[PDB]
Amino acid sequence: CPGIVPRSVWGARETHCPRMTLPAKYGIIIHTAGRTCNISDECRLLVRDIQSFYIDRLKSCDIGYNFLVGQDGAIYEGVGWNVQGSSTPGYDDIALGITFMGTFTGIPPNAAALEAAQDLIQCAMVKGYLTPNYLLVGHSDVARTLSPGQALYNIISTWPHFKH
Amino acid sequence: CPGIVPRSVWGARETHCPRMTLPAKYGIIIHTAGRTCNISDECRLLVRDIQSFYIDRLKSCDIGYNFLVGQDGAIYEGVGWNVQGSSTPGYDDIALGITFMGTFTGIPPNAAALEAAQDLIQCAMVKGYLTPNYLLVGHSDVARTLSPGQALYNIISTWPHFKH
Ligand code: NI
Ligand code: NI
Ligand code: NI
Ligand code: NI
Ligand code: NI
Ligand code: NI
Repeated sequence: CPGIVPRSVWGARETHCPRMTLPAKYGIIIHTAGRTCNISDECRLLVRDIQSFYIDRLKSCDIGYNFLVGQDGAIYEGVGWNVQGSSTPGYDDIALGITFMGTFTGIPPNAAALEAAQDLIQCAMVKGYLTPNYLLVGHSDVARTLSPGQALYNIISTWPHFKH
Repeated sequence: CPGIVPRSVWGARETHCPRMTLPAKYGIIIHTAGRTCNISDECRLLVRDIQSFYIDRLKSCDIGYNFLVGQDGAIYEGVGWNVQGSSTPGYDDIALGITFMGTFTGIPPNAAALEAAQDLIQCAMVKGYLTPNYLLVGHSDVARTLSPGQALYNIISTWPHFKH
């Protein structure tokens, strides 16, 4: 199971949103469709920016993703394990939203990032956070959106438990 | 744990070989460096030749791989979780050799074959056949040889615990 830089480290704003009880029956991969980051400091600011965006512009209760993966190869805690994401209408409370920071329509995240996400996925299943036969899906498979990019979609569609 | 077709199904010849100590330290990705089989009637047969090739020609105790994955999206039991392989001189006593059947230098195995390989690793992880901090490597990293081949290599480098 990978290391996860907590909200207390990247400077997350304190909230209190809908809690989520595990295990999750879904693992949904997302991309921010925004800029990427490839170093700690940079990535921490990017998650902070994304959160503020969710609170301020969209008026969401918090960042809409359970976890984020910077191209530094680090996993950043979004709302985390126990709190509900808000990116996939209908699925949020039964899925773990894992999103890569950046725009991967024409190019996939570097290997470091990909490794960390899967390491995170495998972990979650092993520890029962994801169900034994969890379903893996891209944002675009359940929600109408370009997320997480054809390039990235090409990769996760070869991953384990990828919903057909 | 994905379905694994047992030795009895593809017709392995009986043998009693040196068992391996689990969990293993490495997960080694290999390619038969031979012909690619896309349908089961072809793949099953292929696995049989490999075994005879190993027993008959190489005078080895049994087929040299722990598992074999075909493009038919089938995982086949070589010597299994409990018996030492004989594909990596120097590591056969601490690694689990998993080989895709075929050549993959310019192009990697199809999603079906790829997915299976990882679901198998995840299985080993869940069942404890691999250590919590196991290493995933390409045969070429532990043996002077193209095996497994660039395209395939470029892919496993994005898998959990890839010991790049
Ligand atoms: Ni791990
Ligand atoms: Ni599948
Ligand atoms: Ni599985
Ligand atoms: Ni080999
Ligand atoms: Ni040794
Ligand atoms: Ni790594």
